[PDB]
Amino acid sequence: MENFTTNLNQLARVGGIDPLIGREKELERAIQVLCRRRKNNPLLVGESGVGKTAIAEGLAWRIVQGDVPEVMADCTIYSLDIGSLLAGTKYRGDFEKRFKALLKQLEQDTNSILFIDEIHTIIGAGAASGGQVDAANLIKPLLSSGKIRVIGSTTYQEFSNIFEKDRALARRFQKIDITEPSIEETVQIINGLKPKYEAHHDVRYTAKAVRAAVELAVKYINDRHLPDKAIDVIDEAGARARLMPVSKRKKTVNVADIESVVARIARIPEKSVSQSDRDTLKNLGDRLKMLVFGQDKAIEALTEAIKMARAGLGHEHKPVGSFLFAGPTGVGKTEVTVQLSKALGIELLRFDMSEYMERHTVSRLIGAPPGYVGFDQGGLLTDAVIKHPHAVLLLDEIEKAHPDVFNILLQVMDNGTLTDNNGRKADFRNVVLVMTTNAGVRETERKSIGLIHQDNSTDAMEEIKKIFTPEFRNRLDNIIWFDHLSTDVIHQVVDKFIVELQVQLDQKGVSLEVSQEARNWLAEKGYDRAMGARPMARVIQDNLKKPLANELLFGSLVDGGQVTVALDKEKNELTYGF
Amino acid sequence: REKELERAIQVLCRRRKNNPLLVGESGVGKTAIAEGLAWRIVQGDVPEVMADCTIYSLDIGSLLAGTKYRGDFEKRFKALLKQLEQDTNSILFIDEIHTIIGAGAASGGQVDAANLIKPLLSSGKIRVIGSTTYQEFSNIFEKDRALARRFQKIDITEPSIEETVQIINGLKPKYEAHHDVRYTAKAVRAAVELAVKYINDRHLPDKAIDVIDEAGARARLMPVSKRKKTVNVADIESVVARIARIPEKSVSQSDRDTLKNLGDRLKMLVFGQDKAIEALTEAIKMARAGLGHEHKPVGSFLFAGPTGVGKTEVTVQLSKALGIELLRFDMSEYMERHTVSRLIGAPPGYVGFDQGGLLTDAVIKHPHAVLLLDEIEKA
Ligand SMILES: Nc1ncnc2c1ncn2[C@@H]1O[C@H](COP(=O)(O)OP(=O)(O)OP(=O)(O)O)[C@@H](O)[C@H]1O
Ligand SMILES: Nc1ncnc2c1ncn2[C@@H]1O[C@H](COP(=O)(O)OP(=O)(O)O)[C@@H](O)[C@H]1O
Ligand SMILES: Nc1ncnc2c1ncn2[C@@H]1O[C@H](COP(=O)(O)OP(=O)(O)O)[C@@H](O)[C@H]1O
Ligand SMILES: Nc1ncnc2c1ncn2[C@@H]1O[C@H](COP(=O)(O)OP(=O)(O)O)[C@@H](O)[C@H]1O
Repeated sequence: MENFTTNLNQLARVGGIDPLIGREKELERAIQVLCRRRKNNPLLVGESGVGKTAIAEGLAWRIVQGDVPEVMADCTIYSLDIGSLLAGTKYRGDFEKRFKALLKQLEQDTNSILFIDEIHTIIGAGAASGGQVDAANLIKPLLSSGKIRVIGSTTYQEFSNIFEKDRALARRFQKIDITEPSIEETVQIINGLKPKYEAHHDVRYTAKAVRAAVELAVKYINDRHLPDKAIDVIDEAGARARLMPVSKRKKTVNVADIESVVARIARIPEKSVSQSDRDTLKNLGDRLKMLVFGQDKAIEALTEAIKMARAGLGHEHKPVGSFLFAGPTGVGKTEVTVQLSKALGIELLRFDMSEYMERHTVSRLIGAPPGYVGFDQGGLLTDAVIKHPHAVLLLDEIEKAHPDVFNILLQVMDNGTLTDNNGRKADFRNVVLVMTTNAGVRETERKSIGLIHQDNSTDAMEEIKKIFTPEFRNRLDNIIWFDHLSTDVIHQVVDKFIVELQVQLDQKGVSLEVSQEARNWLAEKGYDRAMGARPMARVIQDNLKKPLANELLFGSLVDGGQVTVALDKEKNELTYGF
Repeated sequence: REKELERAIQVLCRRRKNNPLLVGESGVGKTAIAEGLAWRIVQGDVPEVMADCTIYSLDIGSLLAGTKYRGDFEKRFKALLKQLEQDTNSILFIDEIHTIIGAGAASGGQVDAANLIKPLLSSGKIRVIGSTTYQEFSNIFEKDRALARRFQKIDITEPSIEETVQIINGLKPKYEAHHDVRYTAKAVRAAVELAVKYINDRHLPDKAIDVIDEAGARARLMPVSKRKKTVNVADIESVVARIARIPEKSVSQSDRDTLKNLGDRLKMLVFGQDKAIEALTEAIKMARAGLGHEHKPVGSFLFAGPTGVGKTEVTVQLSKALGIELLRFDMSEYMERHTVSRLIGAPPGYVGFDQGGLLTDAVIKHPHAVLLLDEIEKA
């Protein structure tokens, strides 16, 4: 074992092992497990950046320091990796002999403990040099009899793939749950390692830089457990400090240098790491009021709710917001969402719920079960958010979605996340969730009976309460009701449609002047509150696009030029030559 | 579990479909029985039917080790079966019978190991004792008639409280010797009595024992056994709690005062409706007092009131106050008949496959829970 197993206690004596910071209960469990007769081989099971190996080394350090009771103090912890014994590529003549030499020496020294990092290498695996399945089988009897003790190292997902599949370990080993350290501990961990970064990069880190690397990494980097996200910031700040300033050569890394690299590591703007866009948010309501007319309270409800989320009044785990838009048709409930994403400068992820009416929607939104085509997709919903965690997400006409989609949505509204079928998760915290419904368009066309008409409208949102259950409705920030639009709105709608018509005409080299009276008339001609703004697109198409198309194709407008439309005293559209 | 040993024997005594299979789940003691069958033989406590028969445990590890080539796994395995077939009244015990179904110990070894056994079972050359689980049985034996019709299904269940205490006392001296400790009568009963209250997801034979092992081991590791060799119920409480985190603070408090104090604790969180919370307290006491039947619910109460008045909050506080889970369902979502089946886990219209009932699962996972059904007039 002389050139095969690393003595961790010796590295701790040498100084190869950095003192463990915190983790007193994790170490206590490892020793509590090691001191037992059965299930007496601990497994440090976690995720990346938790330090599970650092803890195992940390235990060897405590064994050496004598911070544990003699049962374990002065025992020897050695570590086996995939570098020394896996060199037996000439097979068993090298491998079996070196492998068994360890077992025999370790069997003789019953106060010897091995640490096996990346333990999945052997458990649930066992190849390498073609020696590890039985090498594991040759360790197991000695762990059972108490001749050799073993500390493992794995992750929660690997654990279920390797431990839960082998009863030899179920009776020999015990899981210890390893999670991330505190913020303070992370800073202390950085300070322990800091000099290594300083030495590599020829930089020096301030006290504020190390505190900030941990704090800033938490605020924006969602990739790893605290030690790793903070370290990349320190290592990146260090490196940038020695690369960028060729003409300046600053060595000291301060909070400002952390802010620059965190922004880059975290995939956010160099400004936004500290300074958010206060003004795009202040101006949101007006930019939208200029595009979707008449829905002023709806825009304000949306605008204010977003600002509250952006102002930090809400929960750090939840979506930016969640709204179910409802109202009559042709009122802008989707148009405002589309314009919302543009106004905010945020990519729009759009899912049309009509495409998900079956109970197999999940197989496409989340992903197919393993063994089926499509298991490779992480889910259309989940993948879109993972690649675009900062997004406006639209679920168009949600009342048509199959009810199973609500289990997906209820989870996101409660926890801000959604896992895929491969164990990865979407982060919806920077996603604005808007879903629209036409349950609210149900109304009648029939009037009251009598000489005098009276308003016989039904109660708003009763139809929503009958479609969406309280579980789904109580998780919304709001339900934003859109009203039928008025004739004043129509005049504004006609103006934007005339402009759109002109944009199309500009591409033909044609300038169109529509008189005010022509607009006033069309606005009146096409109005129907029941169908919202739809009809206006239609009346404009019927009265202006028809004549223009005929001229653009066969007549005077074919070459580009100036066309105008006047309203007749007789309410006809009068057109110009060119 | 003497009848289990006898049942395996009655199967070994048959001429066809004469290979007993011990079918269990983790912690029931199915391995212990197989060990017990070998034990009875070594002590001569067997019928002549078995004569002086030797039960051997298939060692897939040893068959694979040092080679990992199909040719060597096979010459050793086939030689094994030949020698086992040759022994008079031979019995092959296969522990982990559900794991050799692949290739013995590993891919690269004998991929046909199950296939080499099938014909001996068919001829009855070696009586074979298997060891599988309830869940694996249908994926190992029912899977292939060459085994389904060669083995008998013997259902192994967990032992009683008293039997586990006897198991602890049987093994206790080993733990006392292993960890330089002694266990009180209360400690051995407590490892059993408390494991069944706080462990929840494992059978008693392993967990009362883990608790004994850990109390001993913990006392050896900490400077306790050096002086305080004795492990009493107090040490057991710390040990079960070590993982469960319950008994060290809640193994016993008062089964009378934690109920009386319910009336007043509810008043600290929910304000007003004092009589409603007292009525619940009274009903709970009557149930605790033993007024009712073993098949009946602890209790059932309809909470009528305005919304937003804490009907839920009282229910939440009852669950917290009583140390139990809260299960919730909204009856307005169970207004239609199909959804009703989803709730029940009725043979038709259930959830998923193993997700069957929503209510059946909720009541199985959390059997001591308080179940809240909202707005039942909409059900
Ligand atoms: N309030 C509005 N102001 C200006 N233009 C509008 C308004 N509503 C709609 N429009 C225009 O009419 C068209 C239809 O709008 P939109 O797609 O948003 O309807 P909707 O809210 O989705 O209702 P539904 O889905 O039931 O049809 C769009 O091209 C849009 O530009
Ligand atoms: N208690 C600790 N003391 C010092 N450093 C720690 C501690 N815990 C974690 N770390 C740091 O976390 C890293 C080790 O964990 P790591 O190897 O990244 O886990 P994983 O293998 O799952 O990715 C090291 O950078 C280590 O310094
Ligand atoms: N009937 C029994 N009598 C005594 N000890 C038992 C009994 N059954 C199980 N045990 C012990 O409880 C632990 C788990 O039993 P085990 O045979 O491994 O079942 P499983 O592997 O299915 O969980 C073991 O330590 C075992 O020795
Ligand atoms: N009796 C009560 N004591 C304290 N808070 C209450 C009480 N009743 C209602 N509330 C509060 O009113 C809100 C709704 O109460 P809750 O029971 O959770 O939902 P529901 O309206 O369905 O009963 C909550 O903020 C709750 O705290």
